[PDB]
Amino acid sequence: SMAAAAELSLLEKSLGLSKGNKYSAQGERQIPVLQTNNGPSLTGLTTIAAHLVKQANKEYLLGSTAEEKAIVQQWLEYRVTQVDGHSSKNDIHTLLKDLNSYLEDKVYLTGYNFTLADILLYYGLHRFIVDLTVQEKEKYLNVSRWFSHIQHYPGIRQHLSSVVFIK
Amino acid sequence: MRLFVSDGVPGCLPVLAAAGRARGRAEVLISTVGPEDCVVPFLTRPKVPVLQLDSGNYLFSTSAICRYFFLLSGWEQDDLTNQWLEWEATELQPALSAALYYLVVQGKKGEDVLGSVRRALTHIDHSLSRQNCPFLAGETESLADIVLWGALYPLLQDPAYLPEELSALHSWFQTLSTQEPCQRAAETVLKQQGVLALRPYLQKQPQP
Repeated sequence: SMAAAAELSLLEKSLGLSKGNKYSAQGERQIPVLQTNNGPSLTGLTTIAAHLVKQANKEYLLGSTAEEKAIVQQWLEYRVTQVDGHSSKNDIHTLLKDLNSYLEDKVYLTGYNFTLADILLYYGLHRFIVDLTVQEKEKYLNVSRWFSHIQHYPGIRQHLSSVVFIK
Repeated sequence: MRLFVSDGVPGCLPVLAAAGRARGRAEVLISTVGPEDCVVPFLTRPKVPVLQLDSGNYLFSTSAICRYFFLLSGWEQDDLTNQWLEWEATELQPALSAALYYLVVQGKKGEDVLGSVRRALTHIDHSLSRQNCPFLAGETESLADIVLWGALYPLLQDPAYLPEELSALHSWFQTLSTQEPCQRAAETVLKQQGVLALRPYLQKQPQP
């Protein structure tokens, strides 16, 4: 996995937050911790990510209805339990197959609206997608379409390598 | 909308306890299913519980389902709740999974079970007694409480597995277990058989 500190730095810049925070790391898993000015400390990649989205006055990225909010959090949890964990380690391809089926009829993870879930899933999948062969990217047609769209979404990709897809 | 559950699957515990928050905004149809029925079209392996929404979307994450029921009740998302739920999924769950496996599958007892979750239980106790309040983020039971209770209940229902030094954890747990929607869910999911109902599910799971 991308180090949490680096991913939060990416997210800050993609959100347009001019002042980068300094994060500490807690426990053996190096879980990120944010100390807040005139607020409590926050622990956890997705927990801090949602807080940053709010700091950027972009709360719409967390979803705009009860359903969309739940779906966003489902995919954030998916990122930190399946993509970052053993599920990806042991069988990246069943994960890609399911994600490919899921994205068959959707532009973004929730549907028609871009959310924090697309950002974090893009950052989390990036190490796997860069390693896919040309044939693998043709097989996972929907993941490739979605990934290609996010990697070109204004301000998201930053320093990360572009992946080549066929249109 | 339709909630799919299966006998003795521990994830069904928090979602059933939360399902009442849906009372005003929607009817939740409950469908008791088999533990290897694949209800989600885009998922290869079967997963339960699952919520099939009126929109045709699927929630397959137990915490996301509970979050949805609370949101329907008018609950608002807060950072502390997110923190608890992220910790539950990434830190508590693997520890509980090892413990319940040791307890139910291998017949281990005492510290051979507890050792796996001691750090996580201590964390909850410490947070409950740092703040002066009886609930995790709130002044009344809310989403984090239901989620953590639902995960913990299958182990902590046996008071041998709640360390006496962790008194703050102790009260909170009893307080929640003595709430009607929790009792009912506990009864629905565990069929009043302690942890015995859990064995078929826990045996399909990987050893540590």
